[PDB]
Amino acid sequence: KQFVSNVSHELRTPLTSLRSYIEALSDGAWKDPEVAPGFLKVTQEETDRMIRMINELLSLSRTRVDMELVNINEMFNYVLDRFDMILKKDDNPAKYYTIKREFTKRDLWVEIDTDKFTQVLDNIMNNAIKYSPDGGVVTCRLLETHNQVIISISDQGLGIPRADLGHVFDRFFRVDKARSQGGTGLGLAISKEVVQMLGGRIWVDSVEGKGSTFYISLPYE
Amino acid sequence: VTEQQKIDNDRKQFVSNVSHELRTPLTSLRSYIEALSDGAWKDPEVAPGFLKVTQEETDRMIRMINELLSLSRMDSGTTRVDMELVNINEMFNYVLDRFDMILKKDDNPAKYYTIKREFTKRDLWVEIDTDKFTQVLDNIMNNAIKYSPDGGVVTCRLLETHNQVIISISDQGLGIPRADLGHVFDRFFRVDKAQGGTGLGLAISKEVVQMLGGRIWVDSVEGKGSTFYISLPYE
Ligand SMILES: Nc1ncnc2c1ncn2[C@@H]1O[C@H](COP(=O)(O)OP(=O)(O)CP(=O)(O)O)[C@@H](O)[C@H]1O
Ligand SMILES: Nc1ncnc2c1ncn2[C@@H]1O[C@H](COP(=O)(O)OP(=O)(O)CP(=O)(O)O)[C@@H](O)[C@H]1O
Repeated sequence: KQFVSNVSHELRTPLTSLRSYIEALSDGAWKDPEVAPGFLKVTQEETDRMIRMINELLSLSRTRVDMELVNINEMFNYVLDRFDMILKKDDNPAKYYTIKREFTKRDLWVEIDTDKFTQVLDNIMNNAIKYSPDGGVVTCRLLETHNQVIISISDQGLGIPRADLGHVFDRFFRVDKARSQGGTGLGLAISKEVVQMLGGRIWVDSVEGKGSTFYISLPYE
Repeated sequence: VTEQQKIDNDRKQFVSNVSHELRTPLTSLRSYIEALSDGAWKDPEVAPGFLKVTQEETDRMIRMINELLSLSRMDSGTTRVDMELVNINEMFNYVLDRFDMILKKDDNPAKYYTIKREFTKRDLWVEIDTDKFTQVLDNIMNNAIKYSPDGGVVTCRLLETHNQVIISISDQGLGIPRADLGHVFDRFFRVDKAQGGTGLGLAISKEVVQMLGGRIWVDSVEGKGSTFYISLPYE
């Protein structure tokens, strides 16, 4: 049943991603030859991914990671692409949310599990938007230093209490204050151990009035 | 130890069912997406039709995920319930008012239905969670409307006894087999239909009503109709 809670949570980003592209296609993009095949490709990939997700989360209930060498620039770019589409077909005024990308010009190659790591990126990107009720710009950086590849995601949202910067990675822990709104508290806990499974590190810095920055570090080579 | 056994076995089939039930819309989706990708997107007489179906399968899964989440919070005691003293007469009336309002707008209604109200005349004040309890009434009212003949009457009663507040909602449909009066509240139990409709509604409603300290059950005679009951402890 821990299966049920986890799969319910983790299916939310792909379903939202899937619906956004379907609505874009439905809104008229299906008539447009230079975008429709690309959009359809994303829906096909997200649908297949959700099926891969359902089966594996059920098997875990009975150290299963699929490591491949990946170009993080391209993947993170792909992940952000899905969120851009989400934001363009959302209920909010255009430019109410913005994803700013600041990637290094180098191509960074890292050993990760593509499906499991995507879940991590989805959770944090979801958080950055969801806890930015008054809108905001999300800043996503990608760089390598000291043999580590580092991803950072910054928001102009609500902050995180300094006392709770450690607790946000705990399972079912949610910040107990009021917003301008919250769910289970499973996102960052799940996200943390996937990063730890990949040999990485995750941490957060925040100012309670202006926003937060989450960090992921992965082994380079 | 058949106790812990039955607990562990109910859980295993539920989990299997959730795997199967989430897998099915996605597989349908995959087929439509491949048809579109294989070339149907270029075709104006099928592409819009296909896209709508994919949208519905997606929407249905979102309703499923949300319902699976309500059940998981309930299954863990994470659910936050707020018992407050409210006028049940007025609340039930508002629920019925909103359903009445829907039918009074002519989107060439699929099926015309009538709601007869038989409320007690004393005003009943009770501790409940209005938001969660309203959800239950909608679920039963939706069912009552969905499974009633064309021109049928839905009978909504509110009555009190020394120790119980009783709400009953009756439909004039084909009813429910005596063997399935308990089973209709089980998770994923739905009429044989092989889009929409999860079969989690009454399961959620049973656990919400039980959460509020109440009781829910159904009586039916095949061919004549069904009556659903909600009992809440009075004063
Ligand atoms: N950018 C941000 N700004 C402010 N608070 C944040 C934040 N990112 C996370 N948090 C807080 O830290 C906690 C992280 O827990 P987690 O994200 O697992 O809960 P959750 O899964 O219910 C969020 P969601 O419903 O969007 O998936 C949240 O309760 C949230 O309040
Ligand atoms: N008033 C009624 N009369 C006859 N059968 C009913 C009924 N209410 C429910 N049922 C049957 O019991 C099962 C459980 O109903 P429930 O309302 O939980 O399904 P659901 O969650 O998909 C909402 P809906 O069926 O209105 O879309 C359904 O499959 C339905 O066939």
